[PDB]
Amino acid sequence: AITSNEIGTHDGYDYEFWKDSGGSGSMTLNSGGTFSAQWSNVNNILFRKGKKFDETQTHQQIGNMSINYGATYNPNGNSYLTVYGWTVDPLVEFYIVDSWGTWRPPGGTPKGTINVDGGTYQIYETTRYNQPSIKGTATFQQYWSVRTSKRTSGTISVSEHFRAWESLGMNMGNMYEVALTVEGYQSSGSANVYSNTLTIGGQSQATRVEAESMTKGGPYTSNITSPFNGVALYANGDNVSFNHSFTKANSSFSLRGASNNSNMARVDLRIGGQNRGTFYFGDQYPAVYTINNINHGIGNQLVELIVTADDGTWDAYLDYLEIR
Amino acid sequence: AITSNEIGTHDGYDYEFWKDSGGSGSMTLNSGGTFSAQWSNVNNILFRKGKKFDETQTHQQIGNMSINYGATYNPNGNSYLTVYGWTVDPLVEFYIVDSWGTWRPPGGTPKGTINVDGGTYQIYETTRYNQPSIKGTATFQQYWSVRTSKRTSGTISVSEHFRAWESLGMNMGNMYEVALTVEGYQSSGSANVYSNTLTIGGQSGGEQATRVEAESMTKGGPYTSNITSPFNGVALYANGDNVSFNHSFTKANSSFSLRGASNNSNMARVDLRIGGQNRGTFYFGDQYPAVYTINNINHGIGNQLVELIVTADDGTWDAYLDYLEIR
Ligand SMILES: [Ca+2]
Ligand SMILES: [Ca+2]
Ligand SMILES: [Ca+2]
Ligand SMILES: [Ca+2]
Repeated sequence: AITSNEIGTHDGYDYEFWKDSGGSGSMTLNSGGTFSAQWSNVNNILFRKGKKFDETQTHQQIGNMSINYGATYNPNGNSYLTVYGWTVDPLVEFYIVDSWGTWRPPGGTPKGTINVDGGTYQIYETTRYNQPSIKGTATFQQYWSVRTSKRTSGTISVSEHFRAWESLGMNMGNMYEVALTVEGYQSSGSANVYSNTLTIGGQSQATRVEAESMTKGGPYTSNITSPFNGVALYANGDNVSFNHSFTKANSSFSLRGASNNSNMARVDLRIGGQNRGTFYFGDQYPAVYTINNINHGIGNQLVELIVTADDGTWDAYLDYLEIR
Repeated sequence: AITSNEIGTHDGYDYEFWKDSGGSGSMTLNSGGTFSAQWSNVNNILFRKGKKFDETQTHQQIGNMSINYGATYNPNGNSYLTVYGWTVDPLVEFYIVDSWGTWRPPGGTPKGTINVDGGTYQIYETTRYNQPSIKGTATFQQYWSVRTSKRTSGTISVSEHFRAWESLGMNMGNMYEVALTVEGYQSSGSANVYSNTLTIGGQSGGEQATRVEAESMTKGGPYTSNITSPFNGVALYANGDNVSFNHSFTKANSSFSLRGASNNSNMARVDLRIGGQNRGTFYFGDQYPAVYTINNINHGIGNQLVELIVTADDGTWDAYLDYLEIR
């Protein structure tokens, strides 16, 4: 078990144990986003699993965020069960609190409400003066959404809170972290986060682009009508390409194609000149090969479908490419 | 559900659905390494969640590998519940089979055995001729460990199988993939992989923590100096103040546990550098000795410069360092 301040990556999730002096804590990391925690007589303790970012992109540039979770939550004293994180430039510590122990945070006057995820959240902005932060001892704003009533499972549509805060004038910087978190303050407690799944890029409109409508390049690329209307790529350098306006940062690419024969045909996906994966057509029979989870960023960028491993034993036939 | 060939990364795990023509299949991706799968009347189908690699490193270079899993496994015909993957240069498709449907793979004559994970496995080397691979239609070797009887949960110490294979002259190339897999052949079936955790860099055979005292390190910058309170160690006072030492990394991944403190109630930050690159920041929130750990740092095997350096000083705190421990 973890009993001192630590950061790392555990089954794909960025985890952190943080406390100040006084009392004790214990964190056990389990699979996926899951973990349990226990604390006594602390000053301040945070246990969390989520994702850290490199401080270079807004939540809009990263994509949609949503957390689905469930927890057994047994605080004895002041405590939060919350999504938590930070932004920089400006430096902001933020919370989407679904449950709490003896006190409902954060005090003061609400700036707004949001009804989302079957619940209602009051929205607040506070100030922390000379307190611990990712940038050392500092003075920074806190942004909050706090459920009107307690729950300990469900889905938190993080990006919706973020938009609500920004629409009330609570400006967000480049992202540093989002994570499901158990906080304790001058308390004791235990929690078992038995479910916690953070999804980036989830659905908030497919585009289909016929191969024959794209630009041809290389020595032989040519149109075909069998086994479908499309194009054939016969030799290394044969490719079809088009510019596309990516309005979100992540996509799946689904290419309908086939080999001309029983040998396996390979077609590389390039975005802005960079190899992002290979589509495999094992057969002469039209099939839809999907390369999912490509993080390419928002922008107008060149999509290429290109053959590079031809040796004269197969050709690739392409019907269409769909981007979702 | 996925019902056509697809590759992706789902909840941290590299997943793949692959089938050739005929019949049908369906895969549902759940959290962590988990997934369920169904198939009917296929020729060949594979469902898997694991890790893909960039083909530049051997399993030694990547680290120890181990998978903990459990599955509900209801094949109807030929089928494997197995660890699966590939190397390149040479091209090798490999399997560590724990259960199967009507036929226990892979035929032929064992080259050896290995007792591990409470089980016994026979080891085999076969050849596939003009078959589908990660490099197109090709001819290549397959390496196998096959359990002498069926099991659908537990731990598979992948790296021990790999060493067993190599000790028998079955040489492995750079890694492309390791993954828990459900394969069907000329069959139907279903399976629910309700647990599947792939661990890279876990402990293998009483490897020891190394502790290096800050005061024995090489000092750099304008003021670095030794201290005896609140412990024996060094103080770093201004930007560029650092302590450094070559360390001989014999595996590719480490945790770094620095025992330190601020001189006061302000937060002290000390940057970790390995081989001239920034690998993280240790935080000491107050004046009391604490152990801050940065875990899961992949530096690669080799003799590399470790530096502990102050870069964010503004005259409001100093960093006190007792020792650094690498594990
Ligand atoms: Ca060709
Ligand atoms: Ca077409
Ligand atoms: Ca200083
Ligand atoms: Ca010391």
